[PDB]
This record gives sequence, structure tokens and C-alpha cells, in this order.
Amino acid sequence: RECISVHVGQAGVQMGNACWELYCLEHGIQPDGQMDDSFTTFFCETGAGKHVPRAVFVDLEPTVIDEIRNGPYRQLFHPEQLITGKEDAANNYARGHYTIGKEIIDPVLDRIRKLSDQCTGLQGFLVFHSFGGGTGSGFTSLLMERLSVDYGKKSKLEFSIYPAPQVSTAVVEPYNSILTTHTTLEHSDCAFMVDNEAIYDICRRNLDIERPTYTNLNRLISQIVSSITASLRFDGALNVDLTEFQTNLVPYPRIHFPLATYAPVISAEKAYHEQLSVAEITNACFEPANQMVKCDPRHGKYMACCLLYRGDVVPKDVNAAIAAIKTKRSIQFVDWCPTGFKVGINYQPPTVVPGGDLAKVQRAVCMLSNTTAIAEAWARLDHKFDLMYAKRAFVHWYVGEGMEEGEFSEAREDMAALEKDYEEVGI
Amino acid sequence: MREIVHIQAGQCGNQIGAKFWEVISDEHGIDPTGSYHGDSDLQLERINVYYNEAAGNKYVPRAILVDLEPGTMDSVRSGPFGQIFRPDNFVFGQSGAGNNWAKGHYTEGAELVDSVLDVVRKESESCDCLQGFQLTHSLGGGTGSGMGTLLISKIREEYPDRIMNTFSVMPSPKVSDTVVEPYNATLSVHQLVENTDETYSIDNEALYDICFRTLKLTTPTYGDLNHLVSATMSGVTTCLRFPGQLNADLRKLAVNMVPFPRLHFFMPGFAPLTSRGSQQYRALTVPELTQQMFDSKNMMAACDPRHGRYLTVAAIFRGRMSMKEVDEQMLNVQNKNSSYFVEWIPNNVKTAVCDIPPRGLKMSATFIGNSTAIQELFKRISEQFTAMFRRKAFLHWYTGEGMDEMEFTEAESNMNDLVSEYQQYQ
Amino acid sequence: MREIVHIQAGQCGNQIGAKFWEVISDEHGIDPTGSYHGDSDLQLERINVYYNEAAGNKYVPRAILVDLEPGTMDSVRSGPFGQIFRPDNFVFGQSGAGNNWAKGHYTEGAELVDSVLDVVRKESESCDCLQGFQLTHSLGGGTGSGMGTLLISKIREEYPDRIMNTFSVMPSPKVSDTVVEPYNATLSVHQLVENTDETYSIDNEALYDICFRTLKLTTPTYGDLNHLVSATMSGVTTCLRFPGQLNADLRKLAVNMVPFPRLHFFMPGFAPLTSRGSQQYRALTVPELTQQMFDSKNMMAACDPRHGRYLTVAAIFRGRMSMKEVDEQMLNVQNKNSSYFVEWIPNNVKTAVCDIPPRGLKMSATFIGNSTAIQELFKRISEQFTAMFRRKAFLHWYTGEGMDEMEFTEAESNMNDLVSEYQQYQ
Amino acid sequence: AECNIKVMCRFRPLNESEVNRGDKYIAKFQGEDTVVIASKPYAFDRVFQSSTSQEQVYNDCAKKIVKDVLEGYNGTIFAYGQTSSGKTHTMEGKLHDPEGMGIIPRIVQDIFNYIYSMDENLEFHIKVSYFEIYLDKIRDLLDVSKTNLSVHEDKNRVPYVKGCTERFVCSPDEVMDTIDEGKSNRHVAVTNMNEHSSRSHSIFLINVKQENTQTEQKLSGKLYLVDLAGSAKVSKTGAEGAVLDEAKNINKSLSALGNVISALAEGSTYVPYRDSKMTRILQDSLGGNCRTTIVICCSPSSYNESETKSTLLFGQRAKTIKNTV
Ligand SMILES: Nc1nc2c(ncn2[C@@H]2O[C@H](COP(=O)(O)CP(=O)(O)OP(=O)(O)O)[C@@H](O)[C@H]2O)c(=O)[nH]1
Ligand SMILES: Nc1nc2c(ncn2[C@@H]2O[C@H](COP(=O)(O)CP(=O)(O)OP(=O)(O)O)[C@@H](O)[C@H]2O)c(=O)[nH]1
Ligand SMILES: Nc1nc2c(ncn2[C@@H]2O[C@H](COP(=O)(O)OP(=O)(O)OP(=O)(O)O)[C@@H](O)[C@H]2O)c(=O)[nH]1
Ligand SMILES: Nc1ncnc2c1ncn2[C@@H]1O[C@H](COP(=O)(O)OP(=O)(O)OP(=O)(O)O)[C@@H](O)[C@H]1O
Repeated sequence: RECISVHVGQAGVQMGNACWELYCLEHGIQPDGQMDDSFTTFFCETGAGKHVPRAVFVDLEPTVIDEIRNGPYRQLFHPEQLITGKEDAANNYARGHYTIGKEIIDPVLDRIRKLSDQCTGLQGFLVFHSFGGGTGSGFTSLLMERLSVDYGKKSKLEFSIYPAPQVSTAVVEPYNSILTTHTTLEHSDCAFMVDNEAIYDICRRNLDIERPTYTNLNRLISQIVSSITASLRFDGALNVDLTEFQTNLVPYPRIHFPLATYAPVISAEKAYHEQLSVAEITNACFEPANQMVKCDPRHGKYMACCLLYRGDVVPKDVNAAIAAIKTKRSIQFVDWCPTGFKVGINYQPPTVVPGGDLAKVQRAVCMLSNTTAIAEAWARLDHKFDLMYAKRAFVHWYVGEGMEEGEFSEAREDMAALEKDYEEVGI
Repeated sequence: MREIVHIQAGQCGNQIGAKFWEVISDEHGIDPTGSYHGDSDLQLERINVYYNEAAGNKYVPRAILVDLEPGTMDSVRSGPFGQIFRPDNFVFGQSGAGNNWAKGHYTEGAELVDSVLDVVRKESESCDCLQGFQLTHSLGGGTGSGMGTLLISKIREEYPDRIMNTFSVMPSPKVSDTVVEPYNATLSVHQLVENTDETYSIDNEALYDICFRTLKLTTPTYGDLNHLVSATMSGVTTCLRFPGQLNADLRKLAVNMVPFPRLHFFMPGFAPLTSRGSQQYRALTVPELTQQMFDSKNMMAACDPRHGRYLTVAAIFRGRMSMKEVDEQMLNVQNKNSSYFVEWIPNNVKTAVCDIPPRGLKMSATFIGNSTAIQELFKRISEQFTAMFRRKAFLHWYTGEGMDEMEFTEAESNMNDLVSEYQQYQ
Repeated sequence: MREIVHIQAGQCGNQIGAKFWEVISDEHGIDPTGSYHGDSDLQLERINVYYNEAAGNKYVPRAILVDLEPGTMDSVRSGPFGQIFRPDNFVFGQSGAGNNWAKGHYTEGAELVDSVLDVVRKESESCDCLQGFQLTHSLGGGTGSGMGTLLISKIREEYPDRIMNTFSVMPSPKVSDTVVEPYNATLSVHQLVENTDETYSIDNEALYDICFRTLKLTTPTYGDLNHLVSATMSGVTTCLRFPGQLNADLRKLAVNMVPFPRLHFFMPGFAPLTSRGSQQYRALTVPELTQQMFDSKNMMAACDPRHGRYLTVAAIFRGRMSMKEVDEQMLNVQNKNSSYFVEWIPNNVKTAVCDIPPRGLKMSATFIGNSTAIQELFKRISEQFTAMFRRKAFLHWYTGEGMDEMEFTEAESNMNDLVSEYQQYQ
Repeated sequence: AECNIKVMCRFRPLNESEVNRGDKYIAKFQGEDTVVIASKPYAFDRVFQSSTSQEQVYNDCAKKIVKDVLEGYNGTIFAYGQTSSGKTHTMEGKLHDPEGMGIIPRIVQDIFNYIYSMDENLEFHIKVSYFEIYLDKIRDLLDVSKTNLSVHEDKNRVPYVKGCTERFVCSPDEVMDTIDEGKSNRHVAVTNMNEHSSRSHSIFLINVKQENTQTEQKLSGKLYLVDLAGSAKVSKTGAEGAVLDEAKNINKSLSALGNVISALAEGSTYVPYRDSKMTRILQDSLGGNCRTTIVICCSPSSYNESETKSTLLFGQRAKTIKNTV
């Protein structure tokens, strides 16, 4: 059992630098490249007393790549795997897909082929990017389309950072997100999502960090993506694999948008005063403001829900906790899936980074759940897109790259097809 | 990796260009002789983005100084950082233009433009992969507007795909040190509106207005004015000169700020702008900086933004800071002032930050704004041109070089068009 | 948390405002340079309620000094605590008002009021959550009554929900250092009676009357008068600057003292007031303090309360003390003197105490009283205005600024109305 | 004073690349004025079916335009659509054949045939020009030396070309000769969708100046014949290398005039003609003293259903436009 990953954009490599430092300290891998069947999923055996991750950080702009080469984690990652481009995507879906995308996929696509040939138990793929930019939108759809036609049957665990409702980093991110989702709607099996102001709200209230940064945001994100793959690494009472995320969460092949959340988030001084059990954290993850997306779950209905625990959590009190969620009428489940619960447990507990913002806890939980609540966000993104599309704003840059007005209409109607599917399935 | 070819045209362009290499040399820690004496290793990470490597660990700048008056080069060469430039790049004529756009564009420029194209071709092919062109000129005069705008046309013909960036100072009616400003102004914007992808509209009176209120210099010279505008030149190209948590290249700034091919005339700004007698009484936290960035009186253009609506704005921060306080300041600044922002765009702000601030300051940022208030400058410039053109005043000197009066009318046709273009989106 | 924006208008307002920051700086233990050198940790608990944090552990005050005479700021800036204030807050004109309400309200104030509104907006948005405005002015003169009352009207328009507190000194017939006092007085109370929620009526002759009997200073200056009135400014805002067993915010004082929207003109007082030659012969226990608080001659207003009836009174104590002796003193003080208290209210007294007394004193309190005896001041002020207005004396200077004589009559209509309002409840 | 721009449509038969893939014939016609596509009517002035020959399209569309441009007004005809829609065959065709020849030789032949029918005293001065906008440069095809021309304004602020090779012509056969050598110099590339893919916009001008000797009344009319390229998708064409640069400049132009039609349809204030320099040529056609007639071409295959629907609604936005004639 093994799995490979590729990181795209500033959002990907910043999570890439933050997640692989977490994976190395879990398995006792020192940052100099060296220290049985626990690290074989992500890390390889480089002859004798040396390891290499199964990672390929790709990015067109070279500032992030050489910083990793001149960073602290020099000897861990392969120097050849750290791919760098020549010219930035420049916040454009077309530029990272046709001009700069086509001339760099050929080094990239053949690399993941031979990097998979040395492996034998490749379960699937997981990517890291953000559709708010150019390289995260154009190049990501290109490679994911280029490998889906080759492999197809293997899974694809997308991790995209969508823009917030009112907070935003760019101005043309509806154009970047609406075009790349036209290709991602059919090829991606599942895609977990993260938001900007929502994750700031997590560390503001519970973790009381009044001045956080992206370095702190990626740590708890690393706890999420490391905890979902913690079942295949360490032994568990109920082992789950990456293929469970396709069967239990995707009721229809074109409705493949779960939410993401994590608990318990608690500081050092607050950890010793707050009680740690499954009952209080089971209510915390279902709390609406404790999610990683500004979206009201009370408005919609949960299509499916998955739970994955860590640490010394016995199966008694965890089953009594979810039974209290069923009779709690604050949230409402859809009639099309009454038994929409997938429980998981791993024995290895949540770790802690030296000097990190999160505290050590003897147990944790991460919930991924499909719901019809995210239709209003697509309505919001589609609504604001019509305001700029009516004035033809920021269009001359895309057609200057090689595109036209036609596929903008395809990107509009394809999201319009998604809304009528979300209101139909939500009946 | 993504080299930028610098080209200093005109008298003022050589001054701010000379100050531009001065202020960034302290950031990279380069001696005036050309050797490195810095402290950080990241200064050498992206020293090639502006400089070229040479023997003895010497770094010559990729600057091309062009001017039709040899006395200007003697002052730049005899400056503090005058010896670091390449002697071969100092190409220049002998006879000045005398504040005539026709002389520096048709006759006096045409004899020298064959000499400068072979020089910039050397710096272009010598690099690994060129990104764009960072030019400095003035819309007034003949050598800045005539010859500086000419090579913009030739570089567009040779390199139509690269970015054409211009830091251009422009005249105003309150402060006017030249009689032929509106004729030179209206002829220059005809070329800048069609060829260049991005331009920064800097008004000279606002350089004096900002130094009274915030900086309160009692004896300001032109060198003090060059310092604050050259900081903006360092802010726009900070993301590729040093690493950052959210890098924005010059092309990444273009797509967010240039919603239409003609509407690319920006309005720069910079902060912190505080005197020495009031530095201790100010907090370097970002909310005190954000209110100064979007302030109506902080920018280096005299157009008041409250009389119009912002089309799109960008703020490139510098220094280690918290992103939540940075991002949330962009929320309340636009929603509380929704009248001064267009409703047909959901988010007008573009964010960017770097981990390496300027030397001597821990927190700083640069304000970049494309607003519809800039048409007020095009209004007064157009009325000054139409007031002098309607009786053919000061045109017989231009006809001596073979220039036709229809080109002045064609420049006048472009003036009201771009004025009406900004009025469409307000 | 509940910040208070200070605004020093007029000459006297700058003096008592300068003394106000002086006396509280010793309580918080702030150096004149701006650094902290105190002893208690509670001083930093609520230092942000008046000051703003800055680099180097320096605390700049949130003071906005406004005046139409630049010589006043030179004396305040060159004072003991003059260097701690922000230089940007020192906004001021050049030409004085010359004791004319029309000049400082219509012409001389209107050119500067655009400049001060952008300054107070900076201090208002920079805070976490503003509570109110602590203003100091004088009803005499033109810059205090004209421009000071003007921005009260503008702040009411922008912040109608916040508290508008004013420590206003007012003239009297026995001591009158200005001829145009009743004209400036009657025009100022027209704005204070409608806009402000609370006001402290301080009479200048009572500042001299209290220093003869109790303090017996042989050579009193204006600085000695500023010390006793500034202590009252510290007493009103003690509950939110330090913890206490029964905290009363400025809004909590307003609802108890302002029974009707117009009847909010208070009568301050302070104790202990004892000379150095009689300090050893006095007991600091509360009954000797309580009889001094409600004394007819202790207050800083010349209106004798025995000629009327108290509408409502508040006493904010300071220092560690016993509550039974405090509360029981409020019982016998009102029932023994039931003729001097209204029978249509069962309890006129409001209690409050703090655990942190002033430096150098273990027991202290401030007397705050809304009494119907204040109409005697409005009687004599109205008769002085009607005596000069009935033949249009000293009005032609006001008409030069475009002011109408009907506004003087409208101010006269407000004067007899509030006089009759106090007479209704006596 | 005001005349509506005539909007006509034409569908073609399925070419060799579409019938072997198995595309369905979705083109459904209802009379002459309107066409039904996916149960959606689209009203036009005249819709041409697949069986419409070359001569039938010319007599229906551009027959009266020859009379209008000779009366004293201006004329302009251009074709909008996607690649392989049949724009080149409609206008160019095969020039040397009587039947297979397109519109632009038929326009030439009708002008000279009309002059022979007129009296001898009407003296005609016809001068021809031919250039193309390729890689954002106006390269002349009549002369190979100059590769970029300027666009200057005339007396009434109407933009037009300067420096171009204005060949004074006498006989109609000479006009056929300069058209043949011009098309031979045309940079025609090969792609998967069309071997004869015109990768740029060929503008052909016929500046017909005329004056009567008796009345001494001078008249002129600018007759623009524009044959634009196709707004093709990169995934369908499979473009790579130099052809990508050719796709950029054509897509800027069709998107630029797409803003002009939407600006003129919704009735904007500024009407941004100055987005692309190709749009600067078509100012007098859309907002001048001209009688414009747009003829959109589309394919009946199901594989190009999205781009063809965009072309029809683009035609609907063109119906609400009026000239200042
Ligand atoms: N902020 C600064 N502005 C300057 C400086 N020098 C000139 N100027 C301003 O720019 C205006 C015109 O720019 P120039 O001095 O360069 C005139 P130019 O050299 O281009 O033509 P000629 O000298 O006649 O050959 C000028 O009138 C000033 O208002 C300077 O050093 N700093
Ligand atoms: N208790 C104090 N009273 C003062 C002091 N200075 C002045 N005054 C009294 O206040 C009266 C008027 O107040 P001001 O001195 O401020 C006159 P203002 O500055 O507002 O107008 P102009 O000076 O004409 O511009 C004045 O006649 C005094 O009776 C002082 O320092 N302390
Ligand atoms: N949460 C989080 N988001 C990030 C981080 N870094 C980048 N992003 C996201 O990335 C978005 C910008 O898109 P990018 O793909 O990173 O753009 P870029 O890397 O600057 O490259 P260009 O698009 O060419 O300008 C922002 O809106 C962020 O939300 C990060 O470290 N943490
Ligand atoms: N109406 C029609 N009837 C029959 N055949 C046609 C028709 N239109 C086009 N064709 C065929 O298509 C071939 C080439 O098509 P054409 O070059 O016109 O495509 P196009 O879309 O105009 O290309 P471009 O994108 O360069 O404009 C011709 O050789 C011709 O046989």
C-alpha cells in the first residue's frame, strides 16, 4: 500500500512544506534524510539508512522551488523532484494551461509514470492547489486530465482552497474558479475544500491566536490530511483506505463536493483546563462555526458523513455520541441516505510539532461530509460572475492567451447545471 | 529567471532611475564600486533579475541610459552610484530636443534609435529569459516623450509578448515648469494607451503635496521626491527579488489591475510616510498602515478618488506580518466605502506580501490603484491642449520636422476617447 | 475596551485638558517622555482606555488639541507633559476669534472643522470600541464656544449613539474677564442643551471661593485652579480605569443623573480639600468627607443648593473603605435635609467606589449633583443677555459673518425654556 | 438616416471530418427568416440551407449592396463564425470556376457589368487595396516589403489605412489578377479541423470614386470585403507551436468586435471600438454612413454545438444595431 502526491502553486507548496515536516517527525525521520512498514506508504527506502518522499512539487514561478532547495529541509526531498518553471502563470487559467502548461507537462507526466513504476501498491493520487490563481487552475486541470485518461480507474483526492464569501486575495478568482471547475466536474472523483476566513475563525475563537499567518494555517491542515491517511500507515481497530472516500461520500458522479472540519482545536494553557473525550468533540465538529468553510449546514441536508478518529478511543462512547447526533434536531439529514455514517478509528494518537500552535491531545477527529449546503456558495460565485461577465470584465487577458468567448458560456452553463442538480437532489 | 531590462529615458527618468538603482542596491547590499557587502543569502538568490554577473564577484546593472543631452550623463556618472553602470550603455546624442516632441521622435531620435536598439538587443539575448521592460520617462519635454515613446513602439514590434512597464511622471496645471506640456502630453498618451500594458500616473504637484502634510520636509529637493517614487518601483518588483508567502509577479499585477486593454493608467502610493519628529508616536501595525494606503491625500496623484469609483486596486505588502489582520483590513476598507468602489466587481483588492522588508523599516507596503478619478487629469490636460490647439499656437516648430497637424487631431481624438472610456465605468 | 476620545477646545480647555493628562499620568505612572515607570500592574490593565500603544512600550495620549490661536499650542507643547502628545494631533489656525461666537462657528471654524473631523475619525476607528467623547471648553470667548460647540453638532450627526461628555467652565457676574460673555454664553447653551447628554457646570468665581476657605492658598494661580477641577475629571472615569467593588461607567452615571433629556447640567465637587497647615487635624474617615461633599460652600458652582431642591446626585468614592459607613452616610444626609431634596423621587443618591485611590491620598471622592439651584446662574446670565440685546448692543460684529439676529432671539427662547424647566421641578 | 444591419445565416453540408465521426444533423429550418436549433427559434432576415449554391447566396445577400454602394453610400460585408464553418468558401471559394467562385469575384464582376450598362459620361476611378492583420501587424500582400501600416483619420474623423498599395485598375480581369497573387501570399496554415484554414482577417477594399461630367457631382464609396478566421478551441484543433501565436491575434479581434456588438446592442455610452485595431477598421460599418450586412456561417454538426449557439445569439445581438446612414 502506497500513495503519491503532487503540489501545485504557492498554496500547494506552502502546504507541501508544512505537511511533510509533520510526516517526517511522526515516523522519527530526522530532517537530514534518515532516522518498519509504517513509513513505506509515503517514504521509500533509498538503499540503506536513507529515505526519499514520494512527492513532486511542481510550480511555474521559481521563488517557492529554490526556497525549498535553500530551505531547512534540503536533504529530505529529491533535488530533481523539485520541478521549477520559467515564467509565472500570472493568475490566468489560460496561461498556465496552454502557453506555459503545455511546455512543462512533458517533464512532469512521464515523471509520475516512472515514479509509480518503482511502486507496486499505488492506491491513488492526492493533489494540493488553489483555484484562486493561474497555476493552481490551468496547470492542475491539465495534469489531472492528462493522468485521468491514462489511469482513470485510480482515485483522485483533490484539496482546493476556494475564496471566501467577502474576503478575497485576488479580483479575477471567479474567472479562474469557474473555468477550471468545468474540467474538474467530470474527471475528479472527490474534492475536499478549504476556505480563507473560515480557518482564520478557527484559530481566532478557540486557539486565541489574534495574529496568525499562513504557516500556522497549514499546520492544522496537515493534521487533517495526515489523519485521513493515518489508517493505512499505522495499525487501527477499523482500518479504512482511500477508496472509502469514493463509495461512502459520492452518491452521484457529478456531485462530489464534501466539506472539511477538525476537532479538538485547543491551545496549550487551555488543553489542561478543558476535558478531553469523544462527547464534547463530537458536538464541536458538527458545530456550524467550527467548519473550514463559511456555510450554514442548517440550510441544507447532509447527503453522507464520514468520521475518522485517532488515539485511545474505545468504540463504546463514540457510538453513544453519534447516537445523540441522530436524535438532535438542530441538524437534519436527507431522506435519501438515513444511515449516512462511516466511522473509523486508528490507534496512533495525534502528534504535535515542536513549537507549533496546536497542543498535544490524546484523541482527535476529522469529519468529511457531503451536503447540499454548498449550493449557495456556487450560487454566490455564479452570481458575482454574472456581474463581471455582463460588463466583459478581465476578458481581454484570457482571449489574448488563445481562448474565446464560447467556453466562458460553457463554464457558465456547466455550473448552472450543477445548481439544478443540487436543488433536485436536496428534495 | 524573469529578467527585467531597465531603460532610463529623459532627464527625470535618469534621475529617478539613478535613484532606483540606489535604493535597491542597499536592499541587496551592493557597494557603489560593484562588490557585495550584504548580510543575507537571499540577496544573491535574485540578484540576476536586475544585474549581470561579472569577474571578481562584481555585478553591473542592466541599465540603458538614453538622453539627447550629454550634460545629464555627466551628472549621473559623477553621482554616488554613477560608477557601477556600464560605460557602453551610456549612449547619448549631443544636441538637445528643446522640449519638442517632433524633434525627439522623427529627426533627433531617429538618428539615435538605430544605436539604442542594438544595445538593448545585447541585454535581451544575454539574459536567460526576459520578463519585461522597466522604463522611466516624463510626458513633458521632447527627449522623454518623443524618444522614450518611440522605442516603446519599436520594442512592441520586436517583443509583442513581453510586459511593457512604465513609471511615467506627467504634468499638471498648478505646477508647470514648461510651456509645451499639453502638446507633449497628448502626443505621449497616444502611444502609451495603445502599446504599453501598464503605466503608473505620477503627478508632480502631489509629490510636493505629500511632503508638506505627512513628511513635512522644510527644505525638500528633487532627490527627496525621487526617494519616495523609487520606493514604489521597489515595491512592484519585490515578489520576484525576494521570497514571500504570496508572490505576485508584474504579470500577475497586470491581469488584476488592467480589466480592459486601454484602462491601464494606475495611481501609485506608498506607506509608511512619517517624519522623524513623529516616528515614535506611530504604531507599525497594519490597520494604521491600511488607512494611510487608501487615504485620499496619501497618493502621488492629485486626482481625488472620492469624486469617482475604484476600478481595481492592488496592495503589495512587505515584511513578516500576520495574514488575518492583513486580509481583514481589505474587507472593512471596501465595504464601508462602497460608494467609492464599483458594484459590478465583487472584490477590487489584490493582495501580496513579502518576508524581506526594506532596510531600516520592519513594516511597509505599496499602494497601486486604477481609479476613474484619473479622468480629471485627462480633462484638464485635454482642455489645455484644446485651448492652445484651436488657434494653432506653438505648432509651426513641430511642422519644421515634417509633422502634420492631423496627428495632433488624431492625438486629440484619442484623448476624448480614453476620457469617455473612464466615464463609461463610473 | 470602551475608549474615550479626548478633544481640547479653547484656551481654558487646553489648560485643564493639559492638567487632566498630567494628574492621571501620575496615577498610571507614565513618564513625561511616554515610558512606564509605575509600580502596580492594574495601571496597564486600563491604560488603553485613554492612551494608544506604540513601539518601545511608549503610550501616546488620545488627545486632539484644537484652537484658533497658535500661541496656545506653543505653551502646551513646551509644558512639563507637552512632549507626550502626538504632533499630528496639534491642528490649529493662525488668526484668533477675538471673543466672537460667529467667527469661530461660521467662518473661522468652518475652514478648520474639515481638518479636525478627519483627525478624530482616525482616533475613533483606530480604537477597539469607542464609548464617548471627553471634551473641555469654555462658554466664553469665540474659539471655545463657537468652534467647540460646532464639532459637538458634527459628532452628534456622525455618532448619535455615543455619549457626549463635556467639562465646561462658564462665566459669572462677580468675576468676568470678558465683555462678550453673555452673548457667547447664551449661544453655547443652545447647542449643549440639545446635543450633549451630560455637562458639568463649573463657575469661575467658585474656583476662587473654594481656595480661600478650605485650601487657603495665599498666592493661587490658574494652575492651582486646574488641579482641583482636573481631579473631578479623574473621578468620573475612575470606575473603568481601575477595578472596584461597585463600578459605574459614564453611561451608568448618565441615566441616574439625567432624568429628562434637557436637564443634564450638573454641579461638580471634590473632597478632601484641606490645606497643609490643617491636614494633621482632620480624620480621613467617610463621615467627615460626606459632610464636606454635600456642603453648600464646597462645590465649584456659586449657586446655593439650599435655595432649591436636588433633582439627583451621584458620589463616586475612591480607595479601600467600608461600605456600611459609606451607604449609611447617604441615608442620614438626605432624610435630615428632606427640604433640599425632591419628594417625588425616593432616593436621589447614586453610589460608586473604587479600590485604587489617587497617589498621595488614601481616601477621596467626587461629588456630582444635578440641582434646581443652577437656574440662578441661568437667571443672571439671561438678564445680562437681555440687558445688552434689548438695544442690539455688540451685535453688528456678529452680523459681519452673516449671522442673523433671530438666532439670538432663538437662543433667548431656549434660555427661558430651560429656566422654566428647572422651575417646573422645584 | 437609420438602416438596420441585415443579419443572415448559412449552414453547409457535413465535411469529411464530421461524417466519419458520426455527428447528427441538428440544423432545423423553419421558413426563410427563422431557424430552430435544439427546440430554440432564432429569428434572422434570411437563413440559407445546405443546398444553397454559391450563386444563390450572392443574389440574395449582396445583390442590393452593389446598388447601395454605387448610389453614394459606403458598403461593408464580413463573415463571423468558427473554423470549418464555411467562411472562406463563401467569400473566396474557387475563383477560376464559374459556379464554385465565392462572393468577392462576383462583387467585382457586378461592379464592372453595372458600369457597362451606365452611360459613357459617368467616369469611374476604382482603386483596390488588400492587406491582412497577422501577428498583430497589418502586413500588405500586394507588396512583400512593408509588414505594418498605420491607421489614420480622414477629414471627418473616420479612420482608414495610409501607405497601403492602392493599385489603380482599369479592366475586371486585372482585378482578378491582383486577387490571385494576393491569395497566393496569404499565410494559410494546416490544422486538424480544416486544411485550408485562413488564420487571419483578409481585408479587401474597392474604393469606387465616380463623378459625372455634366452635373459635376463627385461621389465615393468604400466597399470593405473582410474574410475573418475561426474562433476554434485549442483542444479541438490541437494547436501547438507557431499556430498558437496565430490563434491569439485573431481571438483578440473577434472578442474585441464581440464587445462592440454587445456595446452597441445594449447601447453603451463609449462603444469601445478601440479595443483591437481590427475593430478600428469596422467603425464606419457599424456606426458610420454605411449599409452593413453580416452573414454568419455555422456547421450543422453536433460536435460544434456550443460555438454555433454562441454565433447565433451573437447574430441576435447584431439585429438591434443601427447605422447613422
Ligand atoms: N521629482 C523630480 N522631478 C524633476 C526632476 N528634474 C526635473 N523634474 C520635473 O520633470 C519635468 C520635465 O522633465 P525633464 O527635466 O527630464 C525635461 P527633459 O530632460 O526630458 O528634456 P530636455 O532637458 O529639454 O532635453 C521637469 O519640468 C520637472 O517638473 C527631478 O530631479 N525630480
Ligand atoms: N481656571 C482657569 N481659568 C482660566 C484659565 N485661563 C483662562 N481662564 C478663564 O476662562 C476665560 C475664557 O477662557 P479662554 O482663556 O480660553 C478664552 P479663548 O482661548 O477660548 O478665546 P481666544 O483666546 O480669544 O482665542 C477666561 O476669561 C478665564 O476666566 C486658566 O488657566 N485656568
Ligand atoms: N490557506 C492558504 N492559502 C494559500 C496559501 N498560499 C497561497 N494560498 C492561496 O492561493 C491563492 C492565490 O493563488 P496562487 O495559485 O497561489 O497564485 P500564485 O502562486 O501567486 O501564482 P499566480 O497565480 O501566477 O499569481 C490565494 O487566494 C490564497 O488563498 C497558504 O499558504 N495558505
Ligand atoms: N456551403 C458549403 N457547401 C459545400 N462545401 C463547403 C461549404 N462551405 C465550406 N465547404 C467546404 O469546406 C472547405 C474549406 O472550408 P473553409 O476553409 O471555408 O472553412 P472556414 O471555416 O471558412 O475556415 P477559416 O476558419 O479559415 O475561415 C472547402 O474546400 C469546401 O469544400
